[PDB]
Parts: sequence; C-alpha cells; structure tokens
Amino acid sequence: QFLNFSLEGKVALVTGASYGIGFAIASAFAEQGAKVCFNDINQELVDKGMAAYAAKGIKAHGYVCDVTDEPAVQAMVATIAKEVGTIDILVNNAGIIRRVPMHEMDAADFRRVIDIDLNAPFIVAKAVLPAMMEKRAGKIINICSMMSELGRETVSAYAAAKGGLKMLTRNICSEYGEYNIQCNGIGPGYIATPQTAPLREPRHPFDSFICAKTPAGRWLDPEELTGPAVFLASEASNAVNGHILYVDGGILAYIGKQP
Amino acid sequence: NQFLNFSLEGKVALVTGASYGIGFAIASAFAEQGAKVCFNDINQELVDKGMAAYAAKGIKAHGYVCDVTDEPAVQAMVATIAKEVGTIDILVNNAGIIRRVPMHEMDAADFRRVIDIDLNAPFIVAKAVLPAMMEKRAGKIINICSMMSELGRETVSAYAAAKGGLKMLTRNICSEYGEYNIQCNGIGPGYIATPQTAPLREPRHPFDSFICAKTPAGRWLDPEELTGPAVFLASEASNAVNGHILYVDGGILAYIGKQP
Ligand SMILES: NC(=O)c1ccc[n+]([C@@H]2O[C@H](COP(=O)([O-])OP(=O)(O)OC[C@H]3O[C@@H](n4cnc5c(N)ncnc54)[C@H](O)[C@@H]3O)[C@@H](O)[C@H]2O)c1
Ligand SMILES: NC(=O)c1ccc[n+]([C@@H]2O[C@H](COP(=O)([O-])OP(=O)(O)OC[C@H]3O[C@@H](n4cnc5c(N)ncnc54)[C@H](O)[C@@H]3O)[C@@H](O)[C@H]2O)c1
Repeated sequence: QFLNFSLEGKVALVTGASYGIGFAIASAFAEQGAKVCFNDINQELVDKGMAAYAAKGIKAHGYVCDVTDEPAVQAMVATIAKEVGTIDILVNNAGIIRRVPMHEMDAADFRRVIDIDLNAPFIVAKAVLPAMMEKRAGKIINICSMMSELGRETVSAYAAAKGGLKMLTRNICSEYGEYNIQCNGIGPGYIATPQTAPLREPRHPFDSFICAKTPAGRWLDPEELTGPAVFLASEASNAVNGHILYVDGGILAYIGKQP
Repeated sequence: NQFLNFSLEGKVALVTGASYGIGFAIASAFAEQGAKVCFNDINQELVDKGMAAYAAKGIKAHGYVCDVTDEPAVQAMVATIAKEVGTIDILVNNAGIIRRVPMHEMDAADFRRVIDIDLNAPFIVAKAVLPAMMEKRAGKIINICSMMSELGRETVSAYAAAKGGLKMLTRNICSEYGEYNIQCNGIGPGYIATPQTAPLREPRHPFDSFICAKTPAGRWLDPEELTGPAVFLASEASNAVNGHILYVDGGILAYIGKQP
C-alpha cells in the first residue's frame, strides 16, 4: 500500500482538461483506474473533450463550469458527488496565460489572470475539501509553472498568480494536512505542445535556446507530466505534502549552456 | 563612494499605507535619510493621524487619501505627486490587510479582497510609477512580503497566497524592468513587536515562548529593525541587488526550531 500507484475507485476532477496537460493527466488517471471528471468554459470545449476521452475508451464526466463562479463550482461538485461520488483527487489545471508588458497591462486583465489562475484554485479546493475532510483522505494537485520561481517579460500577472498558487499549495498542506489531505504541486518545464510545433523546425533560435537551458537537452512531451501526476495522486506520496514537484528536465537546477 | 551611499537625498518616496506601523517606520527612516516622503491611506482620518505623527518627528509628509485597488485614483495620486513634489523614485508597496479565516469557510469575496489589496494593488501602483522611472533610468520598488511568502499557516490562507504571489511579482518586475536600472526587491518581516501584540509579551507567555524558540535571535523584532534593510534596498548601494527577497526574520527561516 506504500507502493500502490493505482487510483482504483478514486474520483478525480481535472479542471480545464478538454485538451493539453490537463487531458494527459486525466487520461493517465483513467488509465490507473480513476473515475475521471473534467470541466471547461463552454459546451463546445466539453464536447471536444468528451469525444477525445471516449476515443481512448474513457467515460469522462464533462461539465460546463466557470471556475471563478463559486456557486457554479459548488453545484458542479455536488453533481459529481451525486452521479459519480465524492471527489478524492482535485487537479487545478485550468488557467490562462497573458503576454502584456506590465506597465501597459489593463488592471482588468491582470485581475482576470489572478482570478482564474490563483483565486479559482482556492474556490474549487474549498468546495472539495469538506468531502475529503470527512473521509480523511484527499489529494489536491495544483499545476504551478516555472513562473512560480522565475519571472519573464510580459508574463507579469501570470507569474504573480503561479507564485501565489505555490504558496496556496503550501497553505492547503499546512491547514488540512492533519486530515490526511496531501496538497502538492506540479511545475511543468517547456512542454512540447501542438501549438509550439513550429518552433521545432529547421536550428530554430528558440528550440536551440530551450535545449541549452534544459540539461535533458529537449522539450518535455506532456505525457512526461503524467507519471509525476499519478505519483502525487497515489497513496505512495502520502508523506509528500506542501511540495512543488518541478518536472522541468533540469532547467531550475541549471545555470545554462554557455559558449 | 557612490557604491556606499545610503543617502536618499532628493529622492521622492511613496510608502503605501504608511499612516502607522512598518510603513511608518520605513517612511520616517526614508525622511531621516533625506528622502521627500509621501504616503497614502484609505480615508481622511487615517491620513490626518499619519500627517500628525510625521509632523511630530519634524517630517513634511505628503499624505493622500487613496485606495490602491482603484487604478484611476492611484493614477491621479501619482500625477499629483509628480506635480507637487516630483516624479517618484522609490515605491514601497506596504499597504495590505490580513484575514484569519479557515480556507473552506472563507467567502470568495473575502479571498479576492485580500488578493486585490495585497497582490493586485502592488501591480497597479508599480504600473503607475514605472513610466516615470523608465524615462529617468533609475528607480526602486520595494514590495513588503511576509514569511508567508515561504511558509503557510492555518486561517492565513488568502494572505499567504497573496504574499507568495507578491514574491514572484517582485521577481518579475526585476526581470522586466531591470534593464532600465530599476531594482525591484522585497522585504520579508519576521515576528514584529507591534503595539497590538504588546499583551503577548507579559508574564513566560506561551506565544512569546514559542516565538523566541523559533527565532535564533531569541526575541521579537522591533519595526525599526526593518528600516536599515529598507534604506539599503532604496539606496544606490543595492543597485546590483535585484529580484531579491531580503528576509528580516532574526534567523527564523534558516532555523528548524528549538526542541526539547
Ligand atoms: N508549457 C505549458 O504549456 C505549460 C507550462 C507550465 C505550466 N502550464 C500550466 O498548465 C495548465 C494547463 O495548461 P495547458 O497547456 O493545458 O492549456 P490551457 O492553459 O489553455 O488549459 C486550461 C484550460 O482551462 C480552460 N479554462 C480557462 N478558463 C477557465 C475557467 N474560468 N473555468 C474553467 N475552465 C477554464 C481553458 O479553456 C483550457 O481548456 C495551466 O494552468 C498552465 O498555466 C503549462
Ligand atoms: N508582524 C507584522 O505586522 C507583519 C509581518 C510581516 C509582514 N507584514 C506586512 O507588512 C505590511 C505593513 O504591516 P503593518 O502592520 O504596518 O500594516 P497593516 O497590515 O496594519 O496595514 C497596512 C496599512 O495599509 C492600509 N490600507 C489597507 N488597505 C488599503 C487600501 N486599499 N488603500 C490604501 N491603504 C490601505 C491600512 O489602513 C494600514 O494602515 C503589510 O503588507 C503586512 O502584511 C506585517
């Protein structure tokens, strides 16, 4: 039981898992025997998701829910509690990136990013904790970034959020760890998504720059995050708590490749 | 010697929420180093109290009633200081609130407030003062973080999330505007001996005992302890210090604790 990475009979909710990282994590959760749920912002994105989960032989329970709407989240959770069962594994994947110079950035924009990337993980975690606290078992995996440690130009708001989510992780660990709730975090490095496929075509200055910073000397395929994700959702990581598990391929440990 | 000048002679400074407490100490110290001091608070009563205390130390503080979550109001406050006193050189995002509520019982409205004031506002205020700084190619932005920028505790959920975000905000303003010779650093106060906490140091108190255990220096930090660090980060001596959270804890974050 100290080495069981099985998620057999565990209810899982991965927010924003219609595609991308969240999808890969939810797919792998199903593969480990978890009853998978997910949500997105509109019906179109849910239907696309449901189709892809079906396409791998997965009965995903999709929901149209805005994570910044607390009443709507509260409902979504009670619906999953009714239909599927009380949530055991929360993965706050849902989030948005915005590239705007900070001095030029609208106050409305900044707030949006914080609301979805920071406050929402609060709201969703708040909803699923009463369930977990009763049964004295739970997992809450917040998807942080490398921006939880490092800043860059334009991504000011996004970093502020992810750095805040990092502490939110540590605080949910602090407060609810006694109920045998493990709240950890996953910090993806440079992930090779379909959107970034152009940047790996013919010696590209960007791909060269990334493979320099990365000791592993490559981009990380999203599925690389699934192993870690399962691990933090498993009963093997019950002693891991308040921890940000960076899956970067060595970047945060490396000063860089220098001529 | 311009690498060792801790003087703030002829530097305009804005310490948000500096009617009393840490912000007050920092601003009083800034004045003492020759800074033209400005501050703001949420209503006229708190500004007037503040102005009185600065006046009582022989300091001509330029007080303003401004909410830091109201961007237009802040935009205004900055331009007024630009007009009357001069373009801002030293920003200190001191203004902020603490809220102790179990996360699962906390209203979403409450959580947002704390983030808005403690995280988003520092953005708004920094946003307003940066154009000025970027022109003159010289500026200091000091965000007052906490130990909650590293460690969580019960009830202080939202507050931690805010301060941990402000920590990265600090690192990002360093990343983005460092090239204009703008140093954005942070100060992380430990357990500060405030007037509010005076009861907790009366007669062996379990709390005072617990704090002195966790603290190597074996004591509470008087607010004025933060002033030295603050001046240092505002001075031209700390020009190479950038994106850095200077924790002023008395050793707490380095110490696992006193154990029987
Ligand atoms: N290389 C990377 O792509 C990378 C690196 C580090 C971290 N991350 C993080 O990984 C997570 C997943 O990102 P991704 O690459 O899969 O794409 P993404 O950020 O687009 O995924 C988020 C999903 O949530 C949805 N969503 C947005 N707002 C929502 C709301 N209010 N309520 C509900 N759903 C909402 C989006 O439509 C989307 O499907 C994010 O938190 C992101 O910050 C990604
Ligand atoms: N032991 C401590 O007190 C301690 C420890 C670590 C960090 N800090 C941090 O240091 C800073 C200063 O602490 P403090 O005790 O001096 O002050 P405080 O926490 O009592 O509040 C700071 C000031 O900001 C003002 N303010 C609040 N909201 C405002 C708004 N919207 N617009 C304008 N002004 C507003 C308040 O009126 C107050 O005078 C805060 O960021 C606090 O979180 C304090």
